[PDB]
Amino acid sequence: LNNIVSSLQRNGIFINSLIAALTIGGQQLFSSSTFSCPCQVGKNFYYGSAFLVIPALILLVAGFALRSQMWTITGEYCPLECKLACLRFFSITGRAVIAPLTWLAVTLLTGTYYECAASEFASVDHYPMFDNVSASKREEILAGFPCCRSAPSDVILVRDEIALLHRYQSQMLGWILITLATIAALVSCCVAKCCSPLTSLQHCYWTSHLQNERELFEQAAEQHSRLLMMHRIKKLFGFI
Amino acid sequence: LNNIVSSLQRNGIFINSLIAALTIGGQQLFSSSTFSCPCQVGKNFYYGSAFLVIPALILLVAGFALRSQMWTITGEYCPLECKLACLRFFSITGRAVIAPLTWLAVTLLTGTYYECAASEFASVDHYPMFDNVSASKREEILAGFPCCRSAPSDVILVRDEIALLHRYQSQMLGWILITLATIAALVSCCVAKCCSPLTSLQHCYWTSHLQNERELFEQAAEQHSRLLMMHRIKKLFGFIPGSEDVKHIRIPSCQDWKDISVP
Amino acid sequence: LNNIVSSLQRNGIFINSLIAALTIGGQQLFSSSTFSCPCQVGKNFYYGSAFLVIPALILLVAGFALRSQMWTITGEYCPLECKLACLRFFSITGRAVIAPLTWLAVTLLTGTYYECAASEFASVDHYPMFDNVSASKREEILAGFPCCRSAPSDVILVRDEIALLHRYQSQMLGWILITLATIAALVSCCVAKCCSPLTSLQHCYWTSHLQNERELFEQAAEQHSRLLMMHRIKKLFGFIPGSEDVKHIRIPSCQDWKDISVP
Amino acid sequence: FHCPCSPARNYLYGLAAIGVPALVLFIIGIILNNHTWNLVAECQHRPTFLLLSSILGRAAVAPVTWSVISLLRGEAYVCALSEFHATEILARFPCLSDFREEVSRRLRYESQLFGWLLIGVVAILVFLTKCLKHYCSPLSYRQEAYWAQYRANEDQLFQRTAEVHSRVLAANNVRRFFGFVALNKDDEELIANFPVEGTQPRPQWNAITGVYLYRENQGLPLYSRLHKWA
Amino acid sequence: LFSVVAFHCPCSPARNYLYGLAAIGVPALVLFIIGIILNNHTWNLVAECQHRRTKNCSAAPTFLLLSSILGRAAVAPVTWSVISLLRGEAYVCALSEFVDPSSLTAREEHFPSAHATEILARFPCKENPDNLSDFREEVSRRLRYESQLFGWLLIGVVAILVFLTKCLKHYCSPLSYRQEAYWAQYRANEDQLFQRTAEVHSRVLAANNVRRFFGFVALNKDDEELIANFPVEGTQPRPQWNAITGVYLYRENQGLPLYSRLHKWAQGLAGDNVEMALLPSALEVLF
Amino acid sequence: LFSVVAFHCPCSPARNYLYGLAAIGVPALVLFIIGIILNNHTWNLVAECQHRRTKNCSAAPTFLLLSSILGRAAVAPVTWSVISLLRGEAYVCALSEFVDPSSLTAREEHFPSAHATEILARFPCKENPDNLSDFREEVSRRLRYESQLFGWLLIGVVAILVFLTKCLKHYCSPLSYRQEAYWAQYRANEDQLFQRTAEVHSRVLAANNVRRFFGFVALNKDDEELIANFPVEGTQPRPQWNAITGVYLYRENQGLPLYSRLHKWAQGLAGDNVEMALLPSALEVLF
Ligand SMILES: CCCCCCCCCCCC(=O)OC[C@H](COP(=O)(O)OCC[N+](C)(C)C)OC(=O)CCCCCCCCCCC
Ligand SMILES: CCCCCCCCCCCC(=O)OC[C@H](COP(=O)(O)OCC[N+](C)(C)C)OC(=O)CCCCCCCCCCC
Repeated sequence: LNNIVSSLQRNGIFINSLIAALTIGGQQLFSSSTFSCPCQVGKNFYYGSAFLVIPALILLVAGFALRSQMWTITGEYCPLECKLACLRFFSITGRAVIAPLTWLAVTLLTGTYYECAASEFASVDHYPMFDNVSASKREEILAGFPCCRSAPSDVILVRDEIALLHRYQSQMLGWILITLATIAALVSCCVAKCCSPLTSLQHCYWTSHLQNERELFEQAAEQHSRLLMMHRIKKLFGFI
Repeated sequence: LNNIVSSLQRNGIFINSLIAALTIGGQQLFSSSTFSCPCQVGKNFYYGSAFLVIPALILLVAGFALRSQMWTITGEYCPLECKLACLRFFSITGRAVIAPLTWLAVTLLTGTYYECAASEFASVDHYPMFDNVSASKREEILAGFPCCRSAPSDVILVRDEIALLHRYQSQMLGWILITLATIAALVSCCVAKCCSPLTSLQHCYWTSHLQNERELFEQAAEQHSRLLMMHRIKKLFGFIPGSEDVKHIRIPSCQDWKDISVP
Repeated sequence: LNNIVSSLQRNGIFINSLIAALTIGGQQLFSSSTFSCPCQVGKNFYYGSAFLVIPALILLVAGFALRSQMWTITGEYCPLECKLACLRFFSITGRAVIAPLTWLAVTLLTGTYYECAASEFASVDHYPMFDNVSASKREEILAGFPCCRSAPSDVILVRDEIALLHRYQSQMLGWILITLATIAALVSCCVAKCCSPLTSLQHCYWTSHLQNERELFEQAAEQHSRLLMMHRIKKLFGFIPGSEDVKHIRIPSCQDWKDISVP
Repeated sequence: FHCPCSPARNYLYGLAAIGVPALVLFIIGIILNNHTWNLVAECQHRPTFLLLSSILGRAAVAPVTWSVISLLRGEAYVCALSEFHATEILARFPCLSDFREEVSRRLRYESQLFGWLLIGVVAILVFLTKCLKHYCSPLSYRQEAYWAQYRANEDQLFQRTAEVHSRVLAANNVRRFFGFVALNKDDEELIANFPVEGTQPRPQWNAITGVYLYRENQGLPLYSRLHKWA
Repeated sequence: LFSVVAFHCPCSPARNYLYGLAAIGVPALVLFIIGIILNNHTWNLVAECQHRRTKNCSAAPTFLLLSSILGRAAVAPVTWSVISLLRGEAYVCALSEFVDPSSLTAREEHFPSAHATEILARFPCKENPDNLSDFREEVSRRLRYESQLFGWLLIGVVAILVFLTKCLKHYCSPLSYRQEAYWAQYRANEDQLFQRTAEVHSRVLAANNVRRFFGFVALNKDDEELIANFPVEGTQPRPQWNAITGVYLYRENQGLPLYSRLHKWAQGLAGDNVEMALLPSALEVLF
Repeated sequence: LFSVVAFHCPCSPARNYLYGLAAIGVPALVLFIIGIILNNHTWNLVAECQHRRTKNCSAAPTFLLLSSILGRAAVAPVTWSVISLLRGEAYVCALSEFVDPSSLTAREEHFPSAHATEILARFPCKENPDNLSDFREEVSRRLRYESQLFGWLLIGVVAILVFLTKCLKHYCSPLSYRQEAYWAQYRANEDQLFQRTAEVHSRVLAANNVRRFFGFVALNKDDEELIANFPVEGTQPRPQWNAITGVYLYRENQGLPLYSRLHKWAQGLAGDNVEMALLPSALEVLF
């Protein structure tokens, strides 16, 4: 059973599936933990924009920092050798940016992040009640109602259609972004199957040699040091 | 018991059943969590149409792209060869499309997507109460009643009826789709039994040959790579990996490390 | 215990019973979940007719399709060989047709599908209350009462009677169907014991031989594929896969990868 | 937990509740390591900023997460801003419904606006700083991997080196007192296996202790001060 | 069991603070005493002044060791007084009578001036007026704030002190930390063998004395092995025992380090009048 | 059970403090007696005053040992009086009748002066009027304060005394602190082996008498090995036994330590009239 698990680990499909699941699980806890839809009249789009982009790009930095293949790529980059680096970057890229698109899709389909972000950008032209020629109270209440202000003043009809219009636009964006990401994954996958000098089977051989080459050298390097200490101790105190 | 499970996995039927069950569970979870059925007077058919069609397309693309056989066929494309490639691509087509079809059938059976999608296309000429000579309030009330606007003002009974009609219609659509799907499958198999150059025995032998050859090739490639590198490290550090090095130690210089940096 | 189970699976009776149980459970769940008995006055027979007939045909087509030997039989059809093919098709027919008849029998015995199907076809000449000289409201109320519109206005008794009548008729159909199928089954098996050239014991041995040669041929084809593939590796890389290849290393050139690209 | 809503004094409680426990945990980590004390040996005996920042960040992981988990609750920051005669009432919110709830929304907004700034700093620190140091260093990761494993394996052998040799010397001292040693069965062959000839003088111990940065000669790589000792 | 070892504030003026001192200070004090007794370094320090009786050692060698023992045994009082301050019951009980009603806020001044100390004293024991419940809650969260604020600072202070000595130890000590690790291994493991041989030597000595009494010794299965393997003849004199007792500070001879007094005595670098004799001089014995 | 030895306060005047003294002093008296009886270092002291019959030993050696007998004996009375005080039930019962009504507070002057002794004495048994409930709870916390304060103080004095005696015991001891550890290890090994051989020597001697009666002894597997391995010839004389029982204070011979009277006797440094003879002198037997 453990061997089966290791074989599944060898497959990146489970890694991506698990990463998406934890991001969704962490997101649902975090959205109800300290989000609160903050009610800033002045600059509330910053909070929504920060929560929409920053948590996603942070995991991008985490993905890049947690993989040592990029370290060898940048060292050599700072021909066939360059072309192989692009394929190595492409394979790492797919697992690198998978998490944020999951976070971006879940938040935006949730709707609460973008209602509390672009609320101040809503238009009141459709609504004859929100005339407010003074141009001061209109923006105050516009940033006021969606946060926690129910405001039972026969204006609640305004907030649902604003919420529903925001919710509908939010869904279309993610599904377009998901479709765009899928097409981008398809074409990049197509570029990697065309510009690569390796065949459909030779590329697997080359990757297999790479993964087998790191472990064999690393274990031999460990043996080489331990063996040298064993003589050093023999020359030090006289026992092995 | 594990061997029995693996044998069941070999058979496609259990795999398609599991995929269908997962799609059903996902549909129920998504419907329970995020539908909200908005009333958007202007754009509401598009909401339900997206929620009905787009997940089917994502399931189709995920199913087709996840199979490396389709990649190999496209790479070969990019006589007998054309026929075998077409048969190989068609072999996994059913498993590729079983998920979106299950999605669509479950959504049409539920009818809530059809209700929140086809409400604005209802007929009002039969109902004299829905005259609305202004030609404006009719569409807003038509789009707004299905969502949450009960408004028990001698109108609900009327709206109830329309809902029923759509529900009934929804069911029919789903049923029809399933029937057509089944027929298509049959005729597809007929093509698989008419355009196939292989006899009743050559198809299974060919598929087993492809699977076995890919497996043994990957295993032999891994073994050969490991063996080539044991030799490379034996040249490098003076001792064979996985062996005892009480005999000789190379003690390499600084210039040697760059030699193994070619790959 | 597993061997006993594998013995029982060889017996067709346990398999037919498992299939019948799964069909009964699925019918119960489907009726309890996604029926809802719509009250469409215009078209209410269509819903019941679909829910009663179409799933039977879907199960029937599935029972034929997922059996692999059907495609072989059709290919042979596409003397004694004809008798053998017909007898094999008859043998698979039992498992193909066990399920849809179970579905039809259970649905007819339950009666709800038939009650919600042929409600508008009832007769009102027995009851003077349903006069309706206008010839419009009668069909409205007739298609309305059975589903959910009790309307306790001293009409329910009549509705109740109608329901009972329909239920009774439904029950009869079910039993009749059962009876009919049974007789058919009998004579069908009788044909298999008269037209067939083989004896009673020769047929069982012949079927066992068919299953054994099919399984052994599939395993031998897979094993031959493995021997061929491994031969290709020992020719290319110079070593046997999965063996101690510390002897020699080929290190093939770039052109050698194209050599194994032919199949 | 305990949240003293007293005016003009909660800000002191807030700072002490997130700052003092964080630095104390930064302390326990840096006792636990032994690499920091290695630099103490070199500085007392006698281009060193690369190592000093490296060891500091190794034990700084756990004090940071406690600081981050402190702001996840968010109660520490809301008290300080609320405190800063109705000012006491603002401090007495956690312990005039509209005005009190008006500031409270700003408190949680301000509290959460600082928590991710730290996570950005850690994210920038773990990523940006790690590549620039490794890129500039001429030693490759394979050289670095052999370096870390050379030191890591040598202390484990040295402690095994010290333990067995010490038991040979100590048993000789005890035998000088009583005339025999109540050594166990495993310790029975210990004295016969390794008959010591002499002890190691102070300069021999002092020669091997200190920080070493690839002071290579004659082409043979040297990784630790013990390597150059031989 | 746990109910007996608990805090119970006596709500009384000029009486509640004494209980907080005794119920907290004494448990800290006894835990301090246990650590001092168990540590062996204090007895050889006592034995140092015991044998010399002349004050041969200067103040500097004693200055470090005297503080060394007290600090290492002070772990129990700090880990106890921290918990008491975290609870806050002792501090609120002790300082209840010292709370100034004027400084109380967040309420109209409903606190009577007749007996301010008496009313404030009874707050911890739930004997608080309902009209002053907020004042109770104000004082409850005021003194408990101070209890933890001193509590968190005290955890900080010990951590700073523990850093200061260990950091200053390596710089000031003449030996490297790796060699001291080897030396610390010697002392912590030589005493394991020395105590193990003492039990065997005593058991053989005891067996050699019981045999003289009865004529045979009833020894266990392991005990016959000890007699056969380690047969003893006599005992070690008192001065030989005095040469291995006391404090030792890395004395070196001819470049070869010595790690303990037993090692120093083993090399012979540590070693007429008759004292506490059983019987007088043999000249007097003849008479 | 605990209920048999449970504390039931007699809420009566001039009566409860008698019971509290008896319910606590007597269990402390018994645990003090048990400590004396089980300790061996008192019987050899009694044996010392028995055989000499002349008061040869001075008071100074006796005082240092009587402290050792009472020092170890007094642990149980102290740790029992500690828990009884920490419970507080005994003290509140005993001193309830001596509470000053004038010192009573936390309530208006509603305390009756008709029977001050009678009313106060019934406070522990909750038999208090509702008009006096705050007065009852005031005493219930005032007296419990003095109970626990004395409970921690008595721990404080005892913990200091244990530290004080051990510090002075090592300082005034002529021996080093490591030889006493060896001496303590020998005395434990001597007593463990001596009691072991005494059981075996008695069994072999008893088996020889039973053999003389029946002609054989029914011995199990282990008892068979004792007779073969450990044969006896006769009983040790009474003066030999009297030469190893008594008090011993580290006498030393020829610069070599002696650790017990058995060790001293085995060196030959311990050893006309007939006592408790079965039958008179052989000359008298003839007639
Ligand atoms: C129950 C364990 C829970 C875990 C938490 C505690 C960890 C214990 C182990 C590490 C600490 C340790 O032992 O510190 C050791 C040092 C001792 O230094 P020194 O006097 O020079 O002794 C020399 C070192 N020798 C003995 C190894 C040779 O302590 C100190 O400097 C002071 C003790 C800190 C608490 C008391 C502070 C002063 C009194 C109060 C002032 C307000
Ligand atoms: C349930 C466990 C709870 C923990 C507390 C008990 C710890 C037990 C171990 C230590 C005790 C011990 O062994 O004390 C030893 C010493 C005896 O000294 P010595 O006379 O010179 O004998 C020399 C030592 N010997 C016996 C090993 C040879 O005792 C004392 O001097 C005082 C004992 C404390 C109680 C009596 C104090 C005075 C009366 C009360 C005044 C108010």
